[PDB]
Amino acid sequence: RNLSALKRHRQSLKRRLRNKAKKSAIKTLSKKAIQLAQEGKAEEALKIMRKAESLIDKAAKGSTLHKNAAARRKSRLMRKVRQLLEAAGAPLIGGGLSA
Amino acid sequence: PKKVLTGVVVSDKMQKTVTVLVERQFPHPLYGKVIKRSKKYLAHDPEEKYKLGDVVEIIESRPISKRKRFRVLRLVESGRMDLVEKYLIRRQNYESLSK
Amino acid sequence: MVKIRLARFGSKHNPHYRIVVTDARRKRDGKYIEKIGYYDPRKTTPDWLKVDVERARYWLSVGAQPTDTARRLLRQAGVFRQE
Amino acid sequence: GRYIGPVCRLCRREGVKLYLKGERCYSPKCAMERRPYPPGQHGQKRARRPSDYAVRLREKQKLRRIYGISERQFRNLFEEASKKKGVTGSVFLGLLESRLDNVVYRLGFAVSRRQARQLVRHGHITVNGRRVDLPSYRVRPGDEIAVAEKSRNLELIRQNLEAMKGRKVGPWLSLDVEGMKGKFLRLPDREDLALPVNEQLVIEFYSR
RNA sequence: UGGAGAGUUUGAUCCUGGCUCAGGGUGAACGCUGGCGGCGUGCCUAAGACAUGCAAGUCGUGCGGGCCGCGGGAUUUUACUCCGUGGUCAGCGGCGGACGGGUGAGUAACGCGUGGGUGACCUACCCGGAAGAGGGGGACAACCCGGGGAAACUCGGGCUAAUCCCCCAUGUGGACCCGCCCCUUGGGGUGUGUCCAAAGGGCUUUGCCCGCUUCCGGAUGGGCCCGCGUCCCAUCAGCUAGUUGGUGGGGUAAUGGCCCACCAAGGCGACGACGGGUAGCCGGUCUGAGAGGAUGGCCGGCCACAGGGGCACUGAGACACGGGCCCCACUCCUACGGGAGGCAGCAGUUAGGAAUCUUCCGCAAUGGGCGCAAGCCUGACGGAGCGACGCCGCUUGGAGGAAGAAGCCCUUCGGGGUGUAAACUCCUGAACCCGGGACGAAACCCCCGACGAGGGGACUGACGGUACCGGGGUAAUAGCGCCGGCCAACUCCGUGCCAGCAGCCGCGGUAAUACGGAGGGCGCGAGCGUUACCCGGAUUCACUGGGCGUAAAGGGCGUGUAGGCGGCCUGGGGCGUCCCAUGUGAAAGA
Repeated sequence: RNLSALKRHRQSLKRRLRNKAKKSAIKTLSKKAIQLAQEGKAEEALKIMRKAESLIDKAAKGSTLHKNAAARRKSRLMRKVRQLLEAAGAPLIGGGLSA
Repeated sequence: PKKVLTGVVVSDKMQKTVTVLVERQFPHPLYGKVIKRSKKYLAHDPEEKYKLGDVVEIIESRPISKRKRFRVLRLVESGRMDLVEKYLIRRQNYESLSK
Repeated sequence: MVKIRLARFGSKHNPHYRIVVTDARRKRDGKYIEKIGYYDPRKTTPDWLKVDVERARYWLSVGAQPTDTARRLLRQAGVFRQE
Repeated sequence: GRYIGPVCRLCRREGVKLYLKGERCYSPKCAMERRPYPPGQHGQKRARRPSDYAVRLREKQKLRRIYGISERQFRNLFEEASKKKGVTGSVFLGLLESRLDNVVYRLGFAVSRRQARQLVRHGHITVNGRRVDLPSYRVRPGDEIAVAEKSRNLELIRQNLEAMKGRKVGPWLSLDVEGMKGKFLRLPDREDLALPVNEQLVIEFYSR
């Protein structure tokens, strides 16, 4: 009356934590980024978006946010950043965006 | 092949959408007589380009809505607000049909 | 992972196998992708083994590990014999 | 199984001489020589106009009771016929004739089908050398129906071959008498048999 | 290659018409009876409750330890310590626990079936190709030390390894924004910008093996969408607020009111919406000449469920039967604070029931998981057990044997029957005894070769001392239904509208072929009957194939809504219709 592979459960809890973690940081950065754009910032706006981008792709490496679920959030970020930026002036810093 | 059907537009009182009436006919499975039968389809019209009475081709498509599953291919002939008239009559027939 | 393997037909004490390709997760005598031969372990007919050996080579070519005993038989009809 | 019990009693009842004892149901009493009427108290009483049913029934009972066979078994063969290519009526007779337990009889190794059966059940007989013990074994053309060289010396086998020493046999059966073996040339044709039975009625009994 | 009809309304007839019977079938059960074997098959009811045992693991060739051992080292002093090796125990880490197995509760629906879509997608392991793996850092169990609880378990502190986690690097390549090109729904290509890799382990250690990373493809498996088809009641006629559409977001692998904010006012219905009842669907099965009806057990495919209801986490895959969380009902533990559990896996128990099996053997085979391998796991499976539950084969003898024993049954008193039946003579020899004795099993593995091809060798059988072969050998089981007509088979007693029979028509009131019995006979035979249910006959829902003056059946009559139906000639279109080719129609079944 004890399936020693109830450690399967134990592990799920660790991974749960790791995932939730990486993700929760992706979010906080993405929001922090589009906020700077919506405030019409140039450097730091992209600089954080670039950080976020990284963290997404990095998370994609494993089981957290795998695939192209990754790609989505990337697509939505650059889309949302650039547009928000062009709703005001100065598009500066090479950053993550194409020329 | 995406099934391509052709019917009559019997409503454009929706945004970017037309109700199309496709009629079909066949040898009755048991009794032989060729019976007619018909089905309205909600068809996708991005340019509100079609109106009441146009006879339109209609194509099996990527889902747009719960129940929008077809886009309007080409237009076959304008006019034909007789067919429209016949649908409208059958409808208010049902009015004088309750208790 | 798809497998060349044996499915069991015949009756009780009357084994008769069917050399089949199939996804590994399917039942033994479940649905299969293709029959590519048969085999009578009791050799009661003068023809108790047969293999479409072109097809055998196809399924290998697209990657399909044979059961260890299903490959034994494929060998017998020279699926792997070259030159 | 089979039938069990009084045989040259149905010799009677059917009203036609049945050979079911072989040697005696053949020689100044199959009782058809003495009392050729049906058995029991009401035997030699006035018949009544028999029914279109009664008629088809007895004819079947006639045909079957000849070959000594189970109704269940009989009827399988019949249906097994019909759907098979060609004239049902004959073919049935053919298949009945192709039963070992009867070929053995037809081929002289025994005097009755009943006794012929027992020889099969006790492995005294072979088909193409291999010993066969099924009275139902369907003999096809070319088969050789041997006596068990092991059983050759029985008083019954000897005596019952010495009778067919001169005797002629079936236009579809060969017979080497001394090496105690015979052949199944071909299925007989309705006319090959003088069966005291109308097969068309037997078809009808199984139609209603 | 295929079609049978009969009884019964009348004093008699023709017709209408119902009822009824002859046939086939079943996961059956019940009665009397019951010898052998083979292959099938066996909770249809309470998706009620479940004792006990087994049913999912595995890898030391990813890593560090605890406990029990053995051996060898540093010292010539044996306390302390380095190395090697064997058990064993969990832990970390990986792959598998989403397969296999069970059940039909729910579901009238894209659930299924069938044909298509995906420019709207995913796929671990397997195959093929291209290119890689350079540095550094970190933690948590185990172990050790505490504390709380009766228990289940739990909180804290400290040490540590890795194929565990992270950072930097290289970017074959890929992701994302933008621009352009092809192509046309989000498909392929290219250019600046950004962003993203990796793990090591084993040796027959410099050359291989098992792995790792990124990418394109292949194979397999899936998600989603659409056309058609899919039971009963209209004594259910009107339904609808995420409702129908839009714009923008969220979410997913991906489309989508799937979800949210906001705008529009839609969407569905007699071609039957909404509502109620019932039900898993199919391949197919039974029946029918056929069309059709009925059905979906066993086997195969799909689906749905895992005490009842929600829910999410892990992960290639689940919203997971033997994983997790909460509510409910229930059962046990309880120091009353709190805990544990979930056979619709295999067996078995109990309850309901007219009724449904062994708490069996084996992993030998096939198949699945993990493993380089040896192997370990597998109530999938392969087998044996029980039950005439079904199908098939076989047995209870064979040949002789009286003008015919006895007994019993009739009898017109001579006779007739059971009956070649027995007794009795010969012959074979199911059972049973002894002897021998399988196929199912040659692979993985080792050696040779090159871990390839090819060649060589070794191990292994549950069933089982069964099948089958050879020798010996005993005359060795028969029942059940029926006999008025339909329908095959008749006499005598008993009984007197009694007792009783009866599928329908009808039998019994002192001569009953109909009741009960005996003799006899008919029909089947290890079965025969019975009851229930399905098709048939029933052209008795009639499409094939019916009808309405009086038999049941013309609306009390009109007007005309939708709907059905449409004169003669010509031309266009080719939707119905027809023809050719082609794809599909899995397997099993027939």
